[PDB]
Amino acid sequence: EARRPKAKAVISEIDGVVRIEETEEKLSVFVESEGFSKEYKLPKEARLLVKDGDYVEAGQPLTRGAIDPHQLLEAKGPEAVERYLVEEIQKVYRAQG
Repeated sequence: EARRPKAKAVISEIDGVVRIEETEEKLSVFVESEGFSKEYKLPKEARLLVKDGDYVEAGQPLTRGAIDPHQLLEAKGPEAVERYLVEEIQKVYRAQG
C-alpha cells in the first residue's frame, strides 16, 4: 500500500556529512553540506546508523527503522524506491521460507 510506517526512520535529504550533538533534553543531528544543510531533531534513545563525520547519500537512512517510500522517492528517485520495495517485501517471505 505504500503506507508511511509508524516507527519511521529519518533519511538524509541531500549529500553531505554528519555531526552529532547530544545534550540532556535534546539530541539533534546535522548532515552538513558544502553549501548549506538542515537539522534532524529526534528522540534521544533513537538508534543511529551514522558514525559522526561519516558521508551519506541522499535518502541514506540515519536512524534505523522502516523507510517511508515517498520520502525515499523524492530524495533518491524511482529506481531507488523500486529497489527498496522489492527487497523489503522479499525479506518477509524469505523469513517464512
